[PDB]
Amino acid sequence: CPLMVKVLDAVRGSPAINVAVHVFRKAADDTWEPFASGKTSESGELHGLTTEEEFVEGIYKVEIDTKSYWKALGISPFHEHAEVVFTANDSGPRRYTIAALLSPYSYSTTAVVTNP
Amino acid sequence: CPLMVKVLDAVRGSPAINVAVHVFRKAADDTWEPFASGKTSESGELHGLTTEEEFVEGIYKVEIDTKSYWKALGISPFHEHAEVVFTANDSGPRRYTIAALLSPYSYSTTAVVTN
Amino acid sequence: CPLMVKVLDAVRGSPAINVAVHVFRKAADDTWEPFASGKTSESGELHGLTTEEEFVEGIYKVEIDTKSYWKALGISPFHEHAEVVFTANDSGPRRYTIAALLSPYSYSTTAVVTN
Amino acid sequence: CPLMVKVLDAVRGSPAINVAVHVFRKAADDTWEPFASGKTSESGELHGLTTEEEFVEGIYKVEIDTKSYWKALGISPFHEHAEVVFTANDSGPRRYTIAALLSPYSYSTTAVVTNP
Ligand code: NA
Ligand code: NA
Ligand code: NA
Ligand code: NA
Repeated sequence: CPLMVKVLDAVRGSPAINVAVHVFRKAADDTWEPFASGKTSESGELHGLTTEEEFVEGIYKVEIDTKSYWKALGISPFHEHAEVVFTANDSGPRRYTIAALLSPYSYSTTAVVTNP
Repeated sequence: CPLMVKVLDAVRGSPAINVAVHVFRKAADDTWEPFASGKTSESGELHGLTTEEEFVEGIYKVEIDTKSYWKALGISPFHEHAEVVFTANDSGPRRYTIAALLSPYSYSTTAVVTN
Repeated sequence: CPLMVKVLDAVRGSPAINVAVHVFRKAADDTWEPFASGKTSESGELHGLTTEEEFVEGIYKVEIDTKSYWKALGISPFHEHAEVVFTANDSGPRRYTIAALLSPYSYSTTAVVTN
Repeated sequence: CPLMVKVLDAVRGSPAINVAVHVFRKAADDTWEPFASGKTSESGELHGLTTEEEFVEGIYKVEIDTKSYWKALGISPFHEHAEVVFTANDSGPRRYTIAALLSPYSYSTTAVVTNP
């Protein structure tokens, strides 16, 4: 699988478990088409979103449902979600890890891109 | 003005100058309606986007044009833009600063909400 | 003043107020000599630590007492303190802002160096 | 091994390879005693620093040699090193991952602490 998402909780010093993630791909008409979705495991990782065949060139949006995460923990956070928007596979297939580090009023996101 | 945006460059250790910033408000039909826009100053700041009267409760999106920033510096970046989506909440008097710290393959964003 | 320190709280979305900050300068024998100190203001800022005359080239350490900050808020943190170690370099006129963004198990620090 | 260090490069979107790391432990006389050292692999990870037996309670400092990393890449960075200082194992043995995300003028560090 060429797309993985990893989420950490900066309050607890732990993986962020059970975080919902929705991936979209920009369609020819400029709308965001649902592409794939899942939730993070006990390790804070989400594997198996897509395949080499399916993950073609395009502009992708990874929406990490941070508010739903903090609210399921009984906490009122600032952001609705974290949105990570990027062009993928434009120089041929790559493997993408999208990492996010969450706090109630702040987040960071990093991409690790490797060539198989 | 209840909304300020501040952008920093983690590669050069500087304000991120002349970055385009677009603010949108979510409409009743779930589309994003243009609300305010500008370019960051020499201090990396964008002041004067809105007023207390106009900045009512609702869901807002701040889009920071990071890709153009990096390309103007001759650097290849990962993201198309950085997006910050939040609800404005009246809960007594409030000022919102949306801060962003930019690297080519990473960004951080923080909200500083004060009275 | 060529050195300012700014501290933000990522849990509350606020300046980090009343945080103790200690600055040290590396001596010829490789020990850390006290240089300047203070507590962050209501804006999370600490101004007036030094002067252009005193802030000569050399290696400096800024220690931010994060542990006491979190404990005063009734929160259990990971780090003893946050440490920022850098060389001051004359290279024309320079102002250094050391910014820190605090969470219980994580922190970020950035240097904004301007003329 | 109960102590692991992971380093990413935010400029390249890659693991930070060949980063030197020195760990110290505060001694009874309040000095920093050398405890362990190593360098990050091709994955950006440093394994095998210590053992359960050796990694007793204490105050530890993990020094990540960021300037040496950026200078080996021909880049002039701001910081000398990143220093991560923490009390370990005070409620019994834990596993610690110290992560760092590097840019020339900025870094972040996060701890992930798990109970085996
Ligand atoms: Na192409
Ligand atoms: Na632009
Ligand atoms: Na204190
Ligand atoms: Na104990």
